[PDB]
Amino acid sequence: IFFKKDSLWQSEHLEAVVDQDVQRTCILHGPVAAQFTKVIDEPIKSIMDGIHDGHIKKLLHQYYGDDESKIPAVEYFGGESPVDSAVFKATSSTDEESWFKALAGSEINWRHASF
Amino acid sequence: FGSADDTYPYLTGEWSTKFDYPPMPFDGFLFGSRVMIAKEVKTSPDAKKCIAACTGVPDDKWEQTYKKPTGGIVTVRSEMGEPIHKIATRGVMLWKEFDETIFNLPKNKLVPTLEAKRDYIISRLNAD
Ligand SMILES: Cc1cc2nc3c(=O)[nH]c(=O)nc-3n(C[C@H](O)[C@H](O)[C@H](O)COP(=O)(O)O)c2cc1C
Repeated sequence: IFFKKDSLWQSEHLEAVVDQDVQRTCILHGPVAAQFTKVIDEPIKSIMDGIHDGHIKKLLHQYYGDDESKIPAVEYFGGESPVDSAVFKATSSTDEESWFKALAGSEINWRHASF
Repeated sequence: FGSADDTYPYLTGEWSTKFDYPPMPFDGFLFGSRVMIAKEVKTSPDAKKCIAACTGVPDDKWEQTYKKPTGGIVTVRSEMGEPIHKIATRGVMLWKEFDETIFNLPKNKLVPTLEAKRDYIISRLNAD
C-alpha cells in the first residue's frame, strides 16, 4: 500500500520526483499504439484532424472518384439517432412522433431543427 | 491505433477479411495512447520524450508484455492484482520485480522476506 499508493501523478510533475528522473516513474501506454506515437508535442487539433482528413481522402478516392462534387450535402450535420402547404388538425389520438415529423419538414433546415 | 491509415480498414470493414469473414465495418475509433504526446496534454517534457522513443510492436507480438519489455512496455499489477500496461522505466521494473518476489508471497511469508531483504529493498527504492 505504501509502494503503489497514489502513483500516477509524477508523469506530469517531475519537478517533485527525486531528481526529475522519469525513469523512476509510472507512465501508462499501449504496446501497439506505441509505434504510431512518434511526433512529440504535436497540437492535438493536428492529430485528430490528421486522422479525419486522411480518412476523407482514402474515402474520396475509393468511392467518390476524387470528385468532391460527388459528396452529397446538407444544411447542418448530425442529430440523427441510430433509430408544400397544408393543415394539420390535432386530436387526443394524434401520434406525437408522427406529428412533429410533419411540422418538421423533410428537407433539413431551420424548420427541421425547430421541431 | 495511432493514424488514419492503420485505422482505415476497420472503417471500410475490410479488416475482417484477413480471417475469411464478411466485411465487418465500424462506426468510430478511440485513440488513447496516440494523444499522450500532444502539445496540450500535461505529460511532462522528459515524459513525452520517454513515450515517443518507445518502439511499438505489431498486434503480432503484444502478448510479450506479460514477460519481457516489448517495444519498451511491460504489464505490472496494481495493488488490487489487475494488469496494468506501463512504460518500462526503472521504477516500474522494480515494481514488477517486487510484484514477482515480495508481493507475490503469502501474507505469512511477507514480514520475514522483507527483513531478509531490508537492505536491498531500501536501496532499490532510493535508486530507481
Ligand atoms: C495513461 C492512461 C490512462 C487511462 N485512464 C482511463 C480511465 O480513468 N477510465 C477508462 O474507462 N479507461 C482509461 N484508459 C484506457 C483508454 O481510455 C483506452 O481504452 C485505451 O487506452 C485505448 O488503447 P490504446 O492507448 O492502445 O489506443 C487509460 C489509458 C492510458 C494509456
